[PDB]
Amino acid sequence: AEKVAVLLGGTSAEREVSLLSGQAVLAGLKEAGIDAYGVDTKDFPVTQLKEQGFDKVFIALHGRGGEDGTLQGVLEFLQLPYTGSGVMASALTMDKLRTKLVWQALGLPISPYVALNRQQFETLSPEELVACVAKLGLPLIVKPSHEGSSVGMSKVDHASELQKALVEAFQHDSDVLIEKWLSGPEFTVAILGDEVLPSIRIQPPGKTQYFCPSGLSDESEQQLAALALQAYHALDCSGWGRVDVMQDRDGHFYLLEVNTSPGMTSHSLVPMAARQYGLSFSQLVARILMLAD
Amino acid sequence: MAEKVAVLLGGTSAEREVSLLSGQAVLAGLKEAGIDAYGVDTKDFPVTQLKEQGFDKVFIALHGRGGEDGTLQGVLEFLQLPYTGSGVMASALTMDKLRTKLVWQALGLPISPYVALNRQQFETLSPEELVACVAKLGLPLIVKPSHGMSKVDHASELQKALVEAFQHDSDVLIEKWLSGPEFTVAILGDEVLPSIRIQPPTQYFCPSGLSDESEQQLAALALQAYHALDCSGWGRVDVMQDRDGHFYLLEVNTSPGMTSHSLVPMAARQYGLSFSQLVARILMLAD
Repeated sequence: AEKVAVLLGGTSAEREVSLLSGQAVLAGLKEAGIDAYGVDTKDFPVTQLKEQGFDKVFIALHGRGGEDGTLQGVLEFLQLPYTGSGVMASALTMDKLRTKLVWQALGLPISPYVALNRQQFETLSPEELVACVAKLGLPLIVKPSHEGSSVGMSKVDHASELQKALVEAFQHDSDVLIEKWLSGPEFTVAILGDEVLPSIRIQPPGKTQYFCPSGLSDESEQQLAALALQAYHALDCSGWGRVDVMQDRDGHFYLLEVNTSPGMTSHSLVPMAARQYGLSFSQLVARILMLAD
Repeated sequence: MAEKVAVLLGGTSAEREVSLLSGQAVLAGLKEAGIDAYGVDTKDFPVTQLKEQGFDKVFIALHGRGGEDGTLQGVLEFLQLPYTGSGVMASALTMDKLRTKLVWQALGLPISPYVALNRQQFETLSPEELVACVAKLGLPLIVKPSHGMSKVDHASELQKALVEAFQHDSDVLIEKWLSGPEFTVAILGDEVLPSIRIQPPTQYFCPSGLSDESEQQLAALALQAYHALDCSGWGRVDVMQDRDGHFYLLEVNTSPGMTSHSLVPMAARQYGLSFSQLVARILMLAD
């Protein structure tokens, strides 16, 4: 039967979650009856998947080298069917700035923010950097533009803490965003093929608290689902994904980011939504593979 | 024994022939410049063995599918060979016309009016609804997939142009037909090169023969357009003009031709740089 590669681990900051993601995906597929093998891409070169007898690919990597389009470009070249979003969408989902620009042009909601690159940083004075963000109010969140990890993110409460916050950020990326702070809570929406799965609310503790159903009204889930699907189609995603949305103090949803190769432990957001939906892990996992483009 | 450089050329795309020419030119220009370069014809040599075969650096001189769309860039990133031109995102994004236009619109950049259609809209919206929501553009229209082009002259002709575009992509563009002339603008490192005027009866005037205020705007504009998409290394920006002298962005080519009669070499010469000096700058920018 079809020889399936589960790519796991890799070499990014999320190598550990990835090994776990992959071992799990592998179990699920087996249970579904699929003839799957796990490949640690820090030790086996993805280049050789073809050479090695694999017919299909299940991508379970995270961050640099798995959800950024480069692995995808490799696979398109070997002409191996694989799961998740293609080259353009993957790489796009990693560029938080370009993601906002596409969404804002479609009229989709995003929270106010300015963007700076390294060169304007080292050019503009502290004071001018402040004057430049004055209109976002305070507090702010400083996020480097490509990261997608947690590294580089500061909250900024007072305008004197801004320079420190930016220095910190730019040790990770040429681009950075200064975003207005929102109250939350946060909502995540798993998309599977073209089905939308029940939303999940997540929030700080009094570990991180997250729970399903979200508690949103039926009218609100429909609005949110709709928004999530526009957000995801706006980036040319497909296969499956997770759209993360931030709510504000007035109730309004803002878009955050689309994760195109989501965590898949059993602690993970996508499997939760999938359970609520009436899908076993194995079943969730098999469907993702059934969509391999 | 210095760096062993690969000029990737040929390939199997529609632009194979122009690519053989670009490669030959680049090769000779890098010989002139001292660089120890070799042609690799991607039709015959899998890109994945470039490192196995001992090259240290890559000059991408492929065109179209498999050269300017990101897939190749991802292969090179994984081999961690440095290479010329734009990275995975910019290469891919610039092949998507919709998404390119959208990024420019968010930024305030002028693009040609159009309306976009997605598979979802196409299934749920009735034939007359669809003509309703494009009326604003007038006739004739250009219908094309975001990534199967039809010129539409009539309202009833629209539906079949959609059936047709929707076989090739999930996003379809409908564009108002604009007058021209059109212009192209080479960017290298961060340097804008003279603009070239293009013009059908086909001719290439460089200087473009535009005033200085215009050329400054043009250049100011192309550079913004190019930075918007996270382009790097070098590239070309296309720009159409309307009846009254407005510019509207069209697209960016991330792997332009480098034959002897190609448009980059041409703006380069007017900028005062020989073909060989030119390929050398491109080479030394290889991230």
